[PDB]
Amino acid sequence: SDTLCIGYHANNSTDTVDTVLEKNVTVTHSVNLLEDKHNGKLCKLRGVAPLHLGKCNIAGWILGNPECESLSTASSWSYIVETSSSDNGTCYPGDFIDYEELREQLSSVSSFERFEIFPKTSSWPNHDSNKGVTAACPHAGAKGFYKNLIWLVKKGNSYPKLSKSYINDKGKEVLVLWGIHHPSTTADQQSLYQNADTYVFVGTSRYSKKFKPEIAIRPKVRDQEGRMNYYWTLVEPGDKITFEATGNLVVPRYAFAMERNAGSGIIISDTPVHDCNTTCQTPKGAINTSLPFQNIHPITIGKCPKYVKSTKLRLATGLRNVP
Amino acid sequence: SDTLCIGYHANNSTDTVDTVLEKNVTVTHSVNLLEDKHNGKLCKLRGVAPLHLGKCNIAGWILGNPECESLSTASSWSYIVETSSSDNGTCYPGDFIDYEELREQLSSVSSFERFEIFPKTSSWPNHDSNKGVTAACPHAGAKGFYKNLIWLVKKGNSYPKLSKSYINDKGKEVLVLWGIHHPSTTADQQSLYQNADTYVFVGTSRYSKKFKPEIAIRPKVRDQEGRMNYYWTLVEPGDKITFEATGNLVVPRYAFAMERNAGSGIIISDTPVHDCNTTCQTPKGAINTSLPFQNIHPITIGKCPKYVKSTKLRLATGLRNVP
Amino acid sequence: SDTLCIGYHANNSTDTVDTVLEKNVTVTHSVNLLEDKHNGKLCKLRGVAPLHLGKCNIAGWILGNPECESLSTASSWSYIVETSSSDNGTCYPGDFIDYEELREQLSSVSSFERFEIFPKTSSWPNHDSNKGVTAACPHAGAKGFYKNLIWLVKKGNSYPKLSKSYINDKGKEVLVLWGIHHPSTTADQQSLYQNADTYVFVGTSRYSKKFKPEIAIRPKVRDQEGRMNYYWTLVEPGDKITFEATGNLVVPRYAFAMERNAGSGIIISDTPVHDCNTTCQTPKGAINTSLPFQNIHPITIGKCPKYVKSTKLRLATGLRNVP
Amino acid sequence: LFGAIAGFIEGGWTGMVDGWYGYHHQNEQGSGYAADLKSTQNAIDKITNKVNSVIEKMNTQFTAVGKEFNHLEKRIENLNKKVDDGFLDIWTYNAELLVLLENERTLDYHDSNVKNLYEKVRNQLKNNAKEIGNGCFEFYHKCDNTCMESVKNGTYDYPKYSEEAKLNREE
Amino acid sequence: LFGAIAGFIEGGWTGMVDGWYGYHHQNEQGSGYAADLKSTQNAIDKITNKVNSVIEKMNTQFTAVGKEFNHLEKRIENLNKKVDDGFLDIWTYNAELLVLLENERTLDYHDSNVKNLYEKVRNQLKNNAKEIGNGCFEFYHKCDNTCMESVKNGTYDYPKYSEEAKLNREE
Amino acid sequence: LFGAIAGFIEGGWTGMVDGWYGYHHQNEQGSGYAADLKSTQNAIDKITNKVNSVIEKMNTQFTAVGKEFNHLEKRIENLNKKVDDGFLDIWTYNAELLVLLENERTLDYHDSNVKNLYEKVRNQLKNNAKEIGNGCFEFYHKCDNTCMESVKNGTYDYPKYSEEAKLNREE
Ligand SMILES: *[C@@H]1O[C@H](CO)[C@@H](O[C@@H]2O[C@H](CO)[C@@H](O)[C@H](O)[C@H]2NC(C)=O)[C@H](O)[C@H]1NC(C)=O
Ligand SMILES: *[C@@H]1O[C@H](CO)[C@@H](O[C@@H]2O[C@H](CO)[C@@H](O)[C@H](O)[C@H]2NC(C)=O)[C@H](O)[C@H]1NC(C)=O
Ligand SMILES: *[C@@H]1O[C@H](CO)[C@@H](O[C@@H]2O[C@H](CO)[C@@H](O)[C@H](O)[C@H]2NC(C)=O)[C@H](O)[C@H]1NC(C)=O
Ligand SMILES: *[C@@H]1O[C@H](CO)[C@@H](O)[C@H](O)[C@H]1NC(C)=O
Ligand SMILES: *[C@@H]1O[C@H](CO)[C@@H](O)[C@H](O)[C@H]1NC(C)=O
Ligand SMILES: *[C@H]1O[C@H](CO)[C@@H](O)[C@H](O)[C@H]1NC(C)=O
Ligand SMILES: *[C@H]1O[C@H](CO)[C@@H](O)[C@H](O)[C@H]1NC(C)=O
Repeated sequence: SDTLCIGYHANNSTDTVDTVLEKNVTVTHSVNLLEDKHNGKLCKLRGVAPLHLGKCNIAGWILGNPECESLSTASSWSYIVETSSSDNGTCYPGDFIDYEELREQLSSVSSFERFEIFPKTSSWPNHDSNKGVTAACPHAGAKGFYKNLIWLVKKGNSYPKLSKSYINDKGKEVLVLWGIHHPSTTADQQSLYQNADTYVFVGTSRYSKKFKPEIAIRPKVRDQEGRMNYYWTLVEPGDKITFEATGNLVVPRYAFAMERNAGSGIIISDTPVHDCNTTCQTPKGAINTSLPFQNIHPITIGKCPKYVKSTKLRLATGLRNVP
Repeated sequence: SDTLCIGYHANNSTDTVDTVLEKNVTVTHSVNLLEDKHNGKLCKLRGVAPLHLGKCNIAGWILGNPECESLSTASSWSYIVETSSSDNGTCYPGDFIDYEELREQLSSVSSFERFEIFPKTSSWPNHDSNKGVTAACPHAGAKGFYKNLIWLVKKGNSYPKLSKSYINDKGKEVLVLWGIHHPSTTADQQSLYQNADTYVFVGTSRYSKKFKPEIAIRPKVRDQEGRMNYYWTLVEPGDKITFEATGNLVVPRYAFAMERNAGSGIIISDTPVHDCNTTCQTPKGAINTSLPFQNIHPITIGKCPKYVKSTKLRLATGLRNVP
Repeated sequence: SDTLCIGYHANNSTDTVDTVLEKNVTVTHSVNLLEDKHNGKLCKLRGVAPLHLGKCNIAGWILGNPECESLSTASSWSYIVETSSSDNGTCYPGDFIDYEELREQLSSVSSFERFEIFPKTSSWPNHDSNKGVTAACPHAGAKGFYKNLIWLVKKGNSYPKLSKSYINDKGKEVLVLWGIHHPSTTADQQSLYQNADTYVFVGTSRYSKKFKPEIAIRPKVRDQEGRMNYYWTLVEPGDKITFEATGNLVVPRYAFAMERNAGSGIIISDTPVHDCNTTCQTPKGAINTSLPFQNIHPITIGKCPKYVKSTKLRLATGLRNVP
Repeated sequence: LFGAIAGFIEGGWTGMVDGWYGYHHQNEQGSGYAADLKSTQNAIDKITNKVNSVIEKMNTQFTAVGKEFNHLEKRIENLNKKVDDGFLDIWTYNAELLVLLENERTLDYHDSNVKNLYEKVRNQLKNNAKEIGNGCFEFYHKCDNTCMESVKNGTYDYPKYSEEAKLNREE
Repeated sequence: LFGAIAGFIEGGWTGMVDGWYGYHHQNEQGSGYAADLKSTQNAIDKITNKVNSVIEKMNTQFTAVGKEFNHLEKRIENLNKKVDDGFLDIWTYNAELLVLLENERTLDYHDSNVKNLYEKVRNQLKNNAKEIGNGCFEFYHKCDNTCMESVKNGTYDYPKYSEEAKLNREE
Repeated sequence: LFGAIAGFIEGGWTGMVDGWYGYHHQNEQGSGYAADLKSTQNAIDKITNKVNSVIEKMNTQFTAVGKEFNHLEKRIENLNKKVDDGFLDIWTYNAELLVLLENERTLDYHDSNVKNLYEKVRNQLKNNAKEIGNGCFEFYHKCDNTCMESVKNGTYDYPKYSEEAKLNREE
C-alpha cells in the first residue's frame, strides 16, 4: 500500500557548532563569524599609502638625520610605519620636547611640502653656517649634522645678536623645528659662541619662550658631554615666527607646510609594505572582512572588526546533521 | 449546524517592526524605545540654570574683560555655556596657564561669591594703581584693563618691594588669579617698574613659584609686542596666599570664594537658553525621556539615555497583523 | 481500570527568580551568579604579600621619614597599602615631583634592595654631613631628618663645588632620589651654604636638569618658611648619575635597586592585612569566587568578577515549582 | 514558531475588538466575536513586564561626557574619543540585536498563546465536535448560548451532550 | 511556552523525588511515582552546560582598576571615572537581561521536555488507552508491571494488547 | 524544542538533496525523495536575514587603537590599557554568548518547521491514512502521483477518496 513520509536533510558535513545547552553539535551548513586570516602585508589605507621610515624614526626623519636622506618624502600619507631597527633619531643627545604629541600630529597628513624657510646661503651673513658639525652625526665617514637645521657658530671672534622672522604666506600651517645647545663647559661655550651667558628667544602670536643654556658635564652619549634639545611649533597661516639669539641656537633651515588629517596612528613592524587597498590594518597585516569580529590583533587602524579572544565563532545556518 | 472558531485580533495599524528572522513585519501594537526628539533649547539642569557667557569665554569672564561686565554673575550654576562668537577673552596677549583644568573646575558650582581680596583704594599705598591700562583692553573708547586685576606700575620714579598676604577666612576655597607682565624692551620695563631685573614670587602652603620677566619683542598681537601670562590657584580654607614683587606683577583685585560641585561640563552652542527643567542636556537641545536610548547627540550632560547610531528601535507588544 | 500518569517535580523550595515575562517566580532549584560576600581582610595576591605602610605614605616611606623606620621593608610585594591615617610624608614642606607616577611605578616589584650609594662617612669630606637636621623632622624628641638623604651644609665657612658620580653596576635599574632646598632668606642661604647664588645640576644618559634656589618667605608649614623639593630618576643598568653643586643640594644616601613588575595598584583602607591568599582584592576585603559578577566594590586588583549594580542575579536551573 | 497565527488559523479578525485572542460562535440564536479576557489579560501583564524590564534595568548616572583638550593633548583627546566611540559601537549593537531578538520572541509568544487556547478547547469537546481546521469546531449537537459560554469559561459538560452527539456523528 | 507545566498538567508531584520528569502508574500489583532517568539526566547535562557557558565564557585579565590623579589632572580623573562608570552600566544591563532571558528559556525548556514525554507515550498507546487529560492515560487492558516498564522505556507492544483493548473499549 | 528532528522522526535523509525539509513517497508508479521548496525557501530567507542581522548591525568607525606614552606617563598608559582590555572582555563575552544563544534558536527553528510540516499533512489526510509514526503516513487508498503532488502542494481532496478509504480502513 501507498505511503508518504515527512523528513529532513542530512549530508557529507562535519561542521560543528556550540549552543547554550550542548557543545560540539554537528550541522548541515554553517557560517563563520570570526575573521582569523590576514594578508601579511602593510597596505594603503583608504587608497593612500603609508609613510615608511625604515632606517629612521620620526625624530630622525623630520630633523634630517644624515642616514634618512636616502628616504623620499611623499606629499601625503594615511599612517606612519617604523621598523624594529628604526634606530636613527637624534644623533646629538638631548630632549625632544612634546615628541609623542608630534608623532600623533604627523600620523596622517593630506598635504606636506618641505621648504627652505631660512636659506643657508643668504640668511646668516654675520654668523658661520658651515662649521657646526659633529662626530655624533657622521655623514660620509666625516663629521656632519642634521639637514633641516643649521648649527650657527661664531664668525671670527664674534656672535652678534641674531634676529630673524618668517611670515607664513603658505595658506596652510607650517611646522617649524629648532634646537638649543647646552655646552659641556664654559670653554666650549666660548669656543662656539664667544659670549658666555647668552639667551635664545622664540615667538609667534600664540607662542613665546625664552631659553638659557645650562652649561655642565653630562654623562657621555655618542661621545658628547653636552646636550641639545629640540623644540617645535606650528605657525598658522598669516602668522609669523621670530628668533632672537646671542648664542646656542640651532636655527631652522627647512620647515614643512602641512595639512593635518585626523587621528591616524603609527605602526611599528617589520611586515613589508605593499600595493593593496584595505579598510583595516594591523601590524601583522591587513584584514579584508565584512565579519563583525576578529582575533588577529587588538591594535588596528581603520574601520575594523571588534577584537575578541575567541578561537571559534561559528553560526549554524542549517540543521542538526543526523544519519 | 453550530460552530465555534478560535482566532486572533487584527486592526487599523501599520506599525512595523524588525525581527532576527524577518524585516518590515506589521503588528497590531508596538512601542518605541529610541528617543529622537529634543526641544531645541538649553534648559536648567536639575532645576538650576546654566551660566551663559554669550560674548565672552571663561577666560574673559573670570578675569573681567571689559566686554563682559554687562553679564551678571549668578551664585551657582549647573553647567556653562559659550557661543561660537565667544571671542572676548584675554585682551592682553599671553598664556593662560592650566586654562583647560580651570574651565573643568568651574563647570559647576553650588556657591560663588566674588569679593575684593585686595581693595583698590587701600591696598597699594606705595604703587600706582590708576595708570596701568592699555589699548588692547579698550573700555568706553578709551584705554582700559581687566576688572578683577590691577596692573601695578611705579609711583613717581620708585617701585619698592611689594608684599601682601591674604588669609582665607571664607570657609570655602577661594580662587585667586593674578598675572605677570613681560615687557617688549628694557626701556618699557624701566618706564613701568623702574628697576630692570625684577622678580615676582607667589606662595601658599602647597604652592610656591618664582617668576622672572622675560623681556623681548614678540609678534604684535592687538598692537602688543609684550606679553602677559595669567596664573591661578585655589587657596584652601584657613590657608593664606602671599605675593612679593619688585615689578611686573598684575595683582589681584577680585577673587572668588566657591564650592565646586562635581564633573559637569561646558557646552558650546548658539542654541538659546530658556526657562525649562530637564535631566538630560545636549548642545542641540534638551531631552525629556525615560527611554533607554537616544540618537540626538553623543555629548550629553545629566542622567541621559545611551547614545546609539540607530534610526529606529521599535519593540513589538501586540501580534502579527493579518487580515 | 489501570492508569499511567505523566508529570513533573515539586518540592520544599522557595527560591525565586525573575524572567522577562514574569517576576518573583518560584523554582525547584536555582543557582546564584553574583558574588556579594567578601572576607573583610586584605590578603596576599597570588601568594605574595602587599607592602603595608600604616603610619606613612609612599613619600614618607622611600625618603625615610623618621616615623617610618619602625616599618620593615620587604624585598618584593604584589600591591601597596596605605591607611586613612597615613599622614607621615614629607616632613619638610615642598613639592614631590612626578609623585603620582612614582607611586604607580612602585606599586608592584619583584625585587627591591636598599643600599648606600653615597656612604655618609666617606663621600663628603669637604662638606658637613652631620649638621643638617630640622625641627620639622623630629626623631627622639630632637631635631632630625630623612634617613635616605643627607642635607649637606657648609664646612667652616666654605662650600666648595661638589661633584659626585655613581655607576649602576647592579644589573637592575636603580631608583635614586634627591632633594633641593629653597631657603627663606639670603641670611639663611648664607648660613647654610656660604655662597648666595648657587646651582645644582643632575644628569644621566637620558636625564639632565639644572636647578637654582628660589629664596623667599613662604607661609609657615611645620614651622618652615623655606621649602624643599624632592626629585627622582631611574638609572638604567650600566648608566651613571652625576651630581654637581655649589649649594642647596640634599644629596642621596640610600638608593634602591629594583625590578618593576607590571601595573598593580595602591589600595587605601583601614581594613586589616592578614595571611590569606586571593586572586581578587578590594579595599573592603578579598573575594573568593568563580562567578562572573560581583557587587562588592568597583575598584579591584587581580582577576576579578565584573562589578555590577545588581542586588540579585539568580539563574533558574530547575523548573517552576507548582504544588 | 507554533504554527497557529498566520498558519493553520490563516487570518486575523478585525471584528474582534475587545482583546487579543478569542472566539467566534454561530448557533440558531445568532453569531459574533468575543475575546477571551483571562488569557488576553494574562498576556498584557507579561508583555508589559517585558517592556518595563528592558527599560527599567538601564542604570543611569549623572555624567558630563564632553572634555576639552589643548593643542598639545591630542593623544588623550584621541583616547577620550576612542572611549566615546567604543561605547557607541557596543550600545548600538546590543540595542539593535536585543530588539530583533525580543521581537521574534514576542511574536512567537502570541503564536503559542493562540495555539494553547485552540488545544484547550479541542480537549474539552473531543468527538462531540468535528475539527474543520482553520481553528473552527463544528458541533455534532445543538450548542445554545449557555453551552457556548461554558466552553469559553472551561466548564463545558461533555456528558450532557455526549449521546446527542454520538447519534448525529454517524450520519 | 508549550502548555504542559502549570497548564494541561496542572500540578507537580512532591512525591516524585528521584528526578525532574516522570510517571505515576496504578495497576493490580500496586502504584507509585518513578522518574524518567534518561530524559531527566539529558536535561541536567544541558542545563549544567548552560550554567557553565554563562560562567566560563567570561574573560578575566589581571588588572588594577584604581588610578590616582593630582589636583591639576581633574580632566583625566573624570575621563577615568567615565570609563569605570560606562563599564558598570554596560555589564549591569547585560547581566540583568541575560539572566531574565535565560530564565524564560530554561523554564520553557522544561515545559517542552514534559510535553514531548506526554506525546512520546500517547503515540505508543494510541487507542489502547483513553486520554483522561491532566496527563493521565486510562488503559483499556490489564497493564502489568512489565507492560508499564515497557511503555516507560519506549518498547511497548501495541499488537500484544490491541484486541483485548478493542472489545473493552466498546463500553 | 519541538520533538521532531532527532526525535519522533529519528533520522535525516542524505538522499534528499534539493532542500532542507521534504517528503518521500511510495506508490505503484515508483518512489523517491522530493524537497518542499516553499517551506525550504521560506527558511533560507529567514536564516539569511538572521546572518545579515548579526553582521550588518555592527557599527564600525574609523579609529586608531594604538597610543604611545613616554616613561613618565605610565598612569595614562595604564588607563588606555584598561580601556582596551575592558572592551576586549565585553566583546568576547557578548560574541561568545550571542552565538551560543542564536545557535540554540536556529536549531529549534528547523525542528519547528519540520513539525509544522508533519502537522500540515496530518490535518489534510486525517483518517484517510494511518499514522505509523517516524513521520510516515500509510494510505488507506490508492494514491497515484497526482494525488501525492496534491498533498505536497496543500490542495488534497479529502472527499474524492473518503469512501474508498473507509471501506479499506475496516480491515
Ligand atoms: C644610525 O644608526 C646606526 C645603527 O643604528 C648607528 O651606528 C651604530 O653605532 C653604535 C654606537 O655608536 C655602534 O656600536 C654600532 O656598531 C653601530 N651600528 C651600525 C649598524 O653601524 C649610527 O651612529 C647611526 N647614525 C646616525 C647618523 O645617527
Ligand atoms: C572683543 O572682541 C571683538 C571681536 O571679537 C574685538 O573687535 C575686533 O578686534 C580685532 C583685533 O583687534 C579687529 O581686527 C576687528 O576690528 C574687531 N572685530 C570685530 C568683529 O569687531 C574687540 O576688540 C574685543 N575687545 C576686547 C576688550 O576683548
Ligand atoms: C607624623 O604625623 C603626625 C600626625 O599624623 C604629626 O603629628 C602632628 O603634629 C602637629 C604639628 O606638626 C600637631 O599639631 C598635632 O598634634 C600632631 N597630630 C597628631 C595626630 O598627633 C607628626 O608631626 C608627623 N611627624 C613627622 C616626622 O612626619
Ligand atoms: C585603491 O583606491 C584608489 C582610490 O579610491 C584607486 O584609484 C585604486 O585603484 C585602488 N588601488 C588598488 C591597489 O586597488
Ligand atoms: C524646576 O524644578 C524646581 C523643583 O524644585 C522648581 O522649583 C522650579 O520651579 C522648576 N522650574 C520650572 C520652570 O518648571
Ligand atoms: C483608524 O480607524 C479608526 C476607526 O475608524 C480611527 O479611530 C483611527 O483614527 C484610525 N487611525 C488610523 C490608524 O488610521
Ligand atoms: C594559599 O594558597 C597557597 C597556594 O595555593 C598556599 O601555598 C598557602 O598555604 C595558602 N595560604 C592560605 C590560604 O592561608
